[PDB]
Amino acid sequence: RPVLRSVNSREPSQVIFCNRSPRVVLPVWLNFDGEPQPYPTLPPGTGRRIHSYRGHLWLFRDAGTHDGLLVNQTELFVPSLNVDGQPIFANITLPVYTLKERCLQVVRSLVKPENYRRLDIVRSLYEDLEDHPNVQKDLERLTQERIAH
Amino acid sequence: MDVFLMIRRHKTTIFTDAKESSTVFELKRIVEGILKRPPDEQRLYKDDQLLDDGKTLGECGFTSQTARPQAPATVGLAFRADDTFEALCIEPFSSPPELPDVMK
Amino acid sequence: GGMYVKLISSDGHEFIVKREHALTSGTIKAMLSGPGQFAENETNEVNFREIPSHVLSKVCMYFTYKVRYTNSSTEIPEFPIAPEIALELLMAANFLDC
Amino acid sequence: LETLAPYIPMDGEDFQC
Repeated sequence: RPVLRSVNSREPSQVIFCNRSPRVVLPVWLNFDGEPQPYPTLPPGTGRRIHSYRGHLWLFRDAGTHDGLLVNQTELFVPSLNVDGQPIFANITLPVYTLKERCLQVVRSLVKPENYRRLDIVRSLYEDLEDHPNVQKDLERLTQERIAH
Repeated sequence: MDVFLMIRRHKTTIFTDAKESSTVFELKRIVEGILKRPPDEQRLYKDDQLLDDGKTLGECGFTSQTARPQAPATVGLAFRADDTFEALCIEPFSSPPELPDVMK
Repeated sequence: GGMYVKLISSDGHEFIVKREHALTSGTIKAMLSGPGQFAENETNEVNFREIPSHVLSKVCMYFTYKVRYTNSSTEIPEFPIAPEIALELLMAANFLDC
Repeated sequence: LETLAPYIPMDGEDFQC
């Protein structure tokens, strides 16, 4: 029903997740109803073979903070059929975050949420700190972006 | 590779980049274009070491590892007033505050 | 390179940075007199009354990083932020729209 | 038909990439 969901192609596709980021990476599979399911995490510099399927949908996040990451320099990864038995590479990297978002990342990592409002900063930043990264907001944005085109 | 620099004199800081394979003299030419002083009125420094016009920046230790966009290397700059070079002087940036307790 | 602009911190440090890199900041872009705004009457200097030099220097490093690594296929390093500057840097980034 | 979800092979091991 949702635009962004895995399709039950039942066509096997071998994939290699390669973490070329400095974060611990959480692979997230969008199931057939478009709901996120987590898979075991990947340390920096590590690669791992996965048995996935043509037309399944993946995204990749910081396992601890849920910051969004890039896969093959984009947001969503979709396996195709292997050619020559060669696995398909999903190379995970850091996006160029805005300076604001990167600062929010660092502050969030050092301040408990119940203490955001104890910080002596401009008031509008409180909501900014509290609007944590998360898969559902990104999927909304990507869905509208897929409609547009 | 490109190397990323801060050229610092007194309370002036130039952000710029150059090739590892370019020379100290070529960097003085960049400074000349920005601050309108010719190379012969400039001395460049890595820490307290005066840099020779003929050396490449790579040889002098400005590399992809030490001179990164997000963490550029510092080059000191001293000008010649009249017939005499000033001593190298770089004013420090301001002091960061203590972390609030809720960030500790 | 080519055209440079001057950004002055609250404690009077002057940062001379490439115009193209300074345009990373929406606020600085809005305060400079480029081609659309008034190219004849150039505005090439911006003063920041409430951002100190230990913060504005890091902002300029972010400009360099952003221009170098945007739309790059090469592997991207983290932009590092010392804990003791993060709050002020957050405020500056918010004010500078970058 | 039955649904088939992604799975990690039992003989897979991690490597440096």
